[PDB]
Amino acid sequence: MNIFEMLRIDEGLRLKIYKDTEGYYTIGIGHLLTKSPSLNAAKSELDKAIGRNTNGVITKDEAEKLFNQDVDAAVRGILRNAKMKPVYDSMDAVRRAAMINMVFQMGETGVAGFTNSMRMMQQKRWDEAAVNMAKSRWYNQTPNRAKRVITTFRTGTWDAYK
Ligand SMILES: [Cl-]
Ligand SMILES: [Cl-]
Repeated sequence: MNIFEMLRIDEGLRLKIYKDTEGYYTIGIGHLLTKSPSLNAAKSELDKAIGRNTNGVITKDEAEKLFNQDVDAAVRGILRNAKMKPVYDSMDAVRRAAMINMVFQMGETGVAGFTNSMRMMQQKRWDEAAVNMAKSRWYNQTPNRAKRVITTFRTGTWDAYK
């Protein structure tokens, strides 16, 4: 188990434009194309990303290429963030994967309202942070996923994924 398998379980794999759980256009392994209601807009973003006239459809290889880039950008976003970097550095590898999953799903922006949980996490108060994290829109909207991620932080093991 690793970050790639972990997120691939959480996001699934789709080769045609689809609406995520927030109603946004997405494709591949959770790659958000656009927050706009416009599908054409979404199709243009897709072509731009892939480098061709996709017609709203990509192959498995293109999906995987997007996913590599996105996981790479999530990490780097953490590291560049002044408030995140230190939490991230204080953690073991498993818990770091949990942090990358959340950044992947919600952006540096969404993860940033998790300040309190993060400070507990820094202090290694796992059970408490798990509880606080559950008090969120995030847990409310995608509970099964949220649960998997929270156990992961809580335990520091891959159990919720095995
Ligand atoms: Cl892109
Ligand atoms: Cl869910």
